[PDB]
Amino acid sequence: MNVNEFSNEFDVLYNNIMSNAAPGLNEYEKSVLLTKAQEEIVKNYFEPAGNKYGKGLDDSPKRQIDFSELIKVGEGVLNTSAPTITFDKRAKVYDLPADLFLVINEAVDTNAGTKQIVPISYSDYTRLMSRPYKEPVKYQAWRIITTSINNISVELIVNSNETITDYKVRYIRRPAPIITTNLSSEYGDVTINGVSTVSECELNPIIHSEILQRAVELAKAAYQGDLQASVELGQRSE
Amino acid sequence: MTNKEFSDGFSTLLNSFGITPNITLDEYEKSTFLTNAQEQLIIDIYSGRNIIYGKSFEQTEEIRRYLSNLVETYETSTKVTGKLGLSKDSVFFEIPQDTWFITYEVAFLKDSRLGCLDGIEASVVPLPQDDLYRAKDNPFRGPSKDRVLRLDIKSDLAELISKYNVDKYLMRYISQPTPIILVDLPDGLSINGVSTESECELNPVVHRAILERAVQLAIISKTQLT
Repeated sequence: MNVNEFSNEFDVLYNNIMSNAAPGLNEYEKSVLLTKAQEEIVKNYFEPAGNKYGKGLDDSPKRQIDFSELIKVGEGVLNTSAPTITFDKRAKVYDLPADLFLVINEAVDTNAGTKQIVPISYSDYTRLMSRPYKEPVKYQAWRIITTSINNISVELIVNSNETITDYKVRYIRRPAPIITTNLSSEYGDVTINGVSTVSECELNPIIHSEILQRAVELAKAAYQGDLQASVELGQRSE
Repeated sequence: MTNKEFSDGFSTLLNSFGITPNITLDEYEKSTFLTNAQEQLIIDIYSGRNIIYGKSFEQTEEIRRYLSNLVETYETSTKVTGKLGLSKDSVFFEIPQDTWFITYEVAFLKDSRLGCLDGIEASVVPLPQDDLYRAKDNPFRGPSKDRVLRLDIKSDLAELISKYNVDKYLMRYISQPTPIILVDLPDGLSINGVSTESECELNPVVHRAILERAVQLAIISKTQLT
């Protein structure tokens, strides 16, 4: 469903049927609420605990098809452009894509074959570097986030005498905003995430109704305006 | 089996990264447990203490085919000069320093006194120290033209007590096996002083028994406190 249909059905669900009808929302307000609902729905559905079903990214066909249109595969760029201070002497720094929302799978192709990257925690880092070996298992590599500016920088730790040829990253693309109308104005150009032009929902139509319902709920919570509504409907921001 | 096959079979037998509870090892841990299993197995085989086999060093064809690749022969004519022995006619010879157990040990003699028998090969008899005093004068078990007494002493030495001069000393021992190292280990690490990859030098017949014992040692290591 296109942006016109979002706005029309938003009006229908918000104030065209309600008894003591409230003031209609401006298109900037509707676009804001739709974008917020979009991010909220994505974050609810990625985490099993964030939604009532207890199901995460890949725990049912619906959850697969939800993010099917948001999955992207790219490559990390070796960060030898400038010098830097790595926490680990034997770690190669790589830069992830700018439009990165969540990492779900990583892999590195070395001279010794492909190796799955395991994102090790800081407590797991401390535990693993206390052992005599201090290297990953056969078919894996280790990863820790390093000094990041304007985009995520990543430290890859592979076994000794191994060189990395490429670093593929299956991530979830950052959702584009939903903007109903050209927000250009003579009084000042307003933007949702830096874009004022019309922007369609770049996700599957399976969750367009879901985003609309969340937008309506947020609109009515803002209308109520008490601390209670904001606190209870902020629990789902996550 | 090769090092790659060793690691892959180790993972398969341990059910690494399966759905059921399991154990995952680093290649260093795999190397450590494979080496421990190797050396335990060959020592138990040599001593005949393995209940599965229950046979000694060369007691059957199976054990021959297992430990055939550790049997090393050695020759030496040099004698260590400054040492204190238990008899005047005591000569000392160095050991190759990689020996595990001496299995054949013979000594050639060069002396004028045993005329026309010169260059006689002589059986080195390992003799305990209890028997030494009462074996020095023994004409049936003591030193003679066809028999030499060897006593082990410090610094990897062999004190050969003979009535005649000893010219050459021949050995056939079991050697240190090369460790089973599946990866070039980082700096500092080593197994038996070896840092690079090291393939098992025994026959493939015993490689799978070594793998089974290494797997059992791994489960014991992870499941000795639970």
